[PDB]
Amino acid sequence: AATSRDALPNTEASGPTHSKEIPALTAVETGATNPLVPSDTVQTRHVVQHRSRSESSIESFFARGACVTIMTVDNPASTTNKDKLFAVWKITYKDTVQLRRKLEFFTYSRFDMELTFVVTANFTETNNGHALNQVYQIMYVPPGAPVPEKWDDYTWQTSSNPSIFYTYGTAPARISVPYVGISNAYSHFYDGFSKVPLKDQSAALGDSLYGAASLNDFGILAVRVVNDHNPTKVTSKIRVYLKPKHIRVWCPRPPRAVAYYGPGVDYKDGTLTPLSTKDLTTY
Amino acid sequence: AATSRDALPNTEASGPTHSKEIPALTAVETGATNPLVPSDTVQTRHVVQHRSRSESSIESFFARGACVTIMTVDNPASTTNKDKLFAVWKITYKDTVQLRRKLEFFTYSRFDMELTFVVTANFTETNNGHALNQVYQIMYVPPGAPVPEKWDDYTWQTSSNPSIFYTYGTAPARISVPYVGISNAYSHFYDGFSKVPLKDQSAALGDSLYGAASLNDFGILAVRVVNDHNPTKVTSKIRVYLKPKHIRVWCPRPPRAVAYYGPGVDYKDGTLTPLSTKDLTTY
Amino acid sequence: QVQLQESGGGSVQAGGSLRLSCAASGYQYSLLCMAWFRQVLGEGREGVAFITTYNGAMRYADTVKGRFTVSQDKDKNTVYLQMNSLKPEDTAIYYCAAGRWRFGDICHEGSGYNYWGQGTQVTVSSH
Amino acid sequence: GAQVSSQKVGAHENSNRAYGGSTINYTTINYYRDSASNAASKQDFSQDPSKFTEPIKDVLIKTAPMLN
Amino acid sequence: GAQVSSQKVGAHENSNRAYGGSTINYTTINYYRDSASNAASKQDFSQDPSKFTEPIKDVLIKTAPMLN
Amino acid sequence: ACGYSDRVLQLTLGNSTITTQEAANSVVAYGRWPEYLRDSEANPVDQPTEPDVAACRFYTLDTVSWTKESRGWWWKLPDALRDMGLFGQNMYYHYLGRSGYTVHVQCNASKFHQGALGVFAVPEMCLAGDSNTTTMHTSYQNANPGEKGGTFTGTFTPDNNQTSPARRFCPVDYLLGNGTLLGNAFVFPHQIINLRTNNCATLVLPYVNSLSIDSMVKHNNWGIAILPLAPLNFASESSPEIPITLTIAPMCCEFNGLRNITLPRLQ
Amino acid sequence: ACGYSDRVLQLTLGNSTITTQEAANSVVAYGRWPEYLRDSEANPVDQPTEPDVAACRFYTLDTVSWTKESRGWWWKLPDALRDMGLFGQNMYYHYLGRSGYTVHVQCNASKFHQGALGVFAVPEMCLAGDSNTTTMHTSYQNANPGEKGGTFTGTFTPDNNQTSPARRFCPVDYLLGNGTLLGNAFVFPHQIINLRTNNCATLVLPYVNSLSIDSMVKHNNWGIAILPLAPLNFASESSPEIPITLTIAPMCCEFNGLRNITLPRLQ
Ligand SMILES: CCCCCCCCCCCCCCCC(=O)O
Ligand SMILES: CCCCCCCCCCCCCCCC(=O)O
Repeated sequence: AATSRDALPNTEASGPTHSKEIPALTAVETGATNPLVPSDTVQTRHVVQHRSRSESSIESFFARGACVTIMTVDNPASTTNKDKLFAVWKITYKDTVQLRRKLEFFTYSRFDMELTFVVTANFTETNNGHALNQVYQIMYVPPGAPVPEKWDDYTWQTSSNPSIFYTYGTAPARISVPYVGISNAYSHFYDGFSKVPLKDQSAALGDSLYGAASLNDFGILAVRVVNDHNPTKVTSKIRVYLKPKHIRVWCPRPPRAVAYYGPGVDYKDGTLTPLSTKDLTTY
Repeated sequence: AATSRDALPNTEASGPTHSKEIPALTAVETGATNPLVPSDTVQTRHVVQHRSRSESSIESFFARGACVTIMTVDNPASTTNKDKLFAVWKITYKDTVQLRRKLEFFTYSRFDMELTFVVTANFTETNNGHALNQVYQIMYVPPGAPVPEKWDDYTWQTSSNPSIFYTYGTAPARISVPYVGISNAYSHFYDGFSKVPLKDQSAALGDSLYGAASLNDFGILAVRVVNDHNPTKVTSKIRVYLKPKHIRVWCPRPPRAVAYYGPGVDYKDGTLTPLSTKDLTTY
Repeated sequence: QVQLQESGGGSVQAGGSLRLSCAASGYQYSLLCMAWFRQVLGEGREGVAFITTYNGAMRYADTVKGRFTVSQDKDKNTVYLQMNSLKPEDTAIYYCAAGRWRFGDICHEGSGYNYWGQGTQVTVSSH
Repeated sequence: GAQVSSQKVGAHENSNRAYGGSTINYTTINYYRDSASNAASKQDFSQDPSKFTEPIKDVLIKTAPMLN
Repeated sequence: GAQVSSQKVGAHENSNRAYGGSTINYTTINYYRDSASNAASKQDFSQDPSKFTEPIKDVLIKTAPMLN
Repeated sequence: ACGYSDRVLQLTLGNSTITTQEAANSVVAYGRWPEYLRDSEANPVDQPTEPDVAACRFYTLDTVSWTKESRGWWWKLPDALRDMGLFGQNMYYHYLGRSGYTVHVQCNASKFHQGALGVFAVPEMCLAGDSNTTTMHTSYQNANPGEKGGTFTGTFTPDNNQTSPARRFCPVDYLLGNGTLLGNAFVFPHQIINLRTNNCATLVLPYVNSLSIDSMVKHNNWGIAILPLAPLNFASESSPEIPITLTIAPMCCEFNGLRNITLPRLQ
Repeated sequence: ACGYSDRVLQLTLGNSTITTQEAANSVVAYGRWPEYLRDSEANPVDQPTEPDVAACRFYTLDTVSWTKESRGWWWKLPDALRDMGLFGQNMYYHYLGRSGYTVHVQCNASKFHQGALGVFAVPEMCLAGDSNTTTMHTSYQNANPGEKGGTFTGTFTPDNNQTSPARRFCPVDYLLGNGTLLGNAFVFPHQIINLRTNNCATLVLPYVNSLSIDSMVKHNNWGIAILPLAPLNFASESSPEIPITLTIAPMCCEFNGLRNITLPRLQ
């Protein structure tokens, strides 16, 4: 019943005291955070409190969309020796700091995601050459489907790959994806290995990567410029915004204190120093 | 009950008089504005009045949006020695006359603001070079977040900075922001200092700026051109329109009579002359 | 990052008067706390005078105070340092640092200064 | 969950079995969750300037001598 | 099949025969078939930090000595 | 009335019983007492084995030595208890297996010693590596130290043999080993053994994972890390030392899918 | 039930709170808890100022050093608390002023120290002089030592400078300073801090005087004297020393007749 938008408990008036009750004392040893209120130690007047936690509820903490990647595509001239670059990005929040740290506060979570795609383009060669408005395709290849090979092979016939066709110069594109985990919650951390090295086998085939699980494998996104070759080369970038919605979490962990290094929890040398200098005696 | 759209009091018919009642006389000394009506001094006929104050109610007085700033951004070529200029404007109405004077009529106010962004662009070099439709980002860095450093650093990953992505050539952008004061009303004027100079301390650390308070600090706006470097330089300007809504005010002050000089109430020499010449005997 | 384009030294003799100009490149507005310094040849790298961008208030070093005056070009983002009465000991590599600010707190030495200037040296020749 | 209110009619067309006469109403529906987002109703109240004009402790009776 | 709920009002205009007073409501209508597509209601519940703060088996009574 | 102390506790599971006189009460992690897999959240279809008493009993891991140079110690579950009688056995003979735990970290000094040990129960305790060139490379053997456990260290030392890398962990203490500030560690269920007050710690952890039941040999659920909050000093003694012993205990454990015995290359 | 000890007490007035674990309970002098001036016994006619919290808060006087040569210490009220924030201020800005007091004399050793301190609260504690030639001659400055207080002595030493006499007190300890046998002192509200049992003393004194309200600057109501009943010995240590600290607190204090500020020649 107590919703997020409820007023915090009104602080009671309390006067002088000389009793055997000891509020003030604890023994953090138990592990219990001593639960005192202002009125417990000092004298308080009555106060009708109006502040509510409404803007810090799990929902609101993740309520902002966030950049997750920068995918590069381009459409060079047909005369060019280099091949028309189509980008393929594996879907993982771990590619950028920002969302990851916000997600790390929790061991597990269930969240239906909403993706937004802002696509910006530009010329490269200093030619007063033109280019007609381009049309992009963002194809979601789920784990195991054939990943595109050429900017123009069959794979793009999207028989079943849910795709999006975005014309440039229009409002950014957006799609909703429900919770797609193979579990009951997405694992932000996986302690263990996929393969158990067996006693009657080669170490090679018995070896995997620590903290690498399928739990967080979700296929790739394929992006290409649909318009064919154009005399004047035009590169473009596709920024992907992810905003977790209908979110819920489990088990708090301490926030990441030193610069992240790679997909694991691992850290690099030099970066292991977070706090600064300050004196024990200077306020 | 008396709403803004109510008819003003109908003026009554009143005839000749020869009494001990003295309407006409007062003594402004009391401080009370003598409250007479037309019928008090001169004879009046009956008049059914239709005019209503409906268009001068506090709400209506501020009901027009107003320019507050002109933010400059640009996207120069990658070959250029000068760095891609991204603008950062501190949010304060005080940057332009117009809205400030309208706001000064009141000592305090509470108003949920609505911002609109008109973005216009143009070329600079006289090259028949082109430019693809640009996409702008307007990121609201609230007090204390890391202010953008390069047009392309992490800071823009907007993990939590509420942002807006505006494509050029579309209807101006608009966002609503509720009352965000740290108080119970925004202070258009703050008499006093943030720091009290202490007797056992250095004047330096004891010194602040008169009339400078946190009450009116609200973070900055960061604007950048999302599209990467383009062979032909294109500058653009972002005008920000603020329209106070759901407004209420407190305590009337006299309107600003001499040209404003800086963020304070202060004035410069030469400008201290508002009224013109006119003769005491000439109508 | 803020850039502090400084200008422009020289070794004129005693009692002299030169000046240093330093730009905001940069976004001079409410942030930067444009300060002056001079590295006393390896001794040596003191803070001269420092101005507040927002208001234009100056403070000086007990050494320079009076002779040296800090000037401000608000609109064209430049902060000057009228280096007056240049005496032989006014020989040191000059600096221009600029930090951020406290909304209302005056720009002092104990406060700034995040960014660094070029370090254009002004020397005062001797007799 | 609409907000059907009335509009104070100014220039009246030559109609009344639609426009003109039969009190003209307008419908509004708030589209967002935050109060901060609604459009100002403009259906505001008014008060008496007495808190400014007659700030005198002892109620002023206009007819009588103001200083008694 | 709408969803008419209420909005917690912050800054109150000078109105109440429309805005301000009479509890402001908003209407929502889900447009798609998949739950995954609806906009977050934000009308979430809260709990007591006890599952974290007071994880002690034998209920803690603040007034008394914590180790008895 | 009958002087029941929150210091005198008695834990009993299966054929073992651990009493204690200087306890700091006990913590039931997250406020959920362990329990058998429900039918609402059941998953695998075959009948589940419920070893009960044959598994629900206090096993004692090998004791460690607490000195001034002790930086910390760490143990994974069910890992550590992989050689513990039947629970050790039932662990290898199944694909799936969920289990709770009751960790009773004992360690006593005397009114003349001082210091503080924080027993933390980190869910999904992923530890960091030793090489600064290769991420998440740590080998299985190193990752699962068993009943002996591994230890925290005062400084990060990079693994420089790229010919034959050590592929082990190198957890730095103040960073709770996984690049986070220790001072915050207090968010996971825990208790502090402060020599002046108590001589044991008691955390009861209910199975916590992303699945209903999972592979034991593969994925470690819990992580018990013990770090010295306050260093150990005694008398005017230069070399004081008191031992710390962990006695863990599986609870409400159940396994599914009997097969042939798994023999993991532990070395 | 919930182990409430008559050793664990918590005093709270205004913005301060003094807890304690080794208390010997508390004494409410004469059995009257302090209270505001009643209308039956009211006297001065103007409205009384009731500073409350701005005054009803524990102030801590300066700490003393307890050794073998310590003969005793003494403090007057409201005197001592004449520099204590608002209560200090409200004291000078009035002609009249009644106030209660809660004296919490703290002082702890360790199970290895021994000795006994008797905290006495003598109403109207007139102390004796130093000259054997001139009676009741002691000067105001000497009479009101403030927050530092004065001390008892092992032997009476006459003031022999009759040219410029010291005009101070010379209170002899066994005579409770005012020519009476210490062993009887136990008649005034008091508590004994016996190092083996407790580490604090708590006396609550209700305003006691001949009038309903009186001048503070002039007439001292109470008198806190602390003498070592049993001398201080430690270990096999020749120079043991433990500090004693008095934290007094005005209660239900009220003042009448505001005027201009009184500046007493304190030196
Ligand atoms: C066409 C685009 C469709 C996008 C679908 C994206 C695939 C699902 C990605 C889910 C990301 C969830 C991150 C949590 C992973 C974890 O920590 O276990
Ligand atoms: C992304 C843009 C969000 C805009 C949010 C702007 C920050 C709030 C600005 C409030 C301006 C109120 C002016 C009154 C200040 C005063 O006089 O005290």
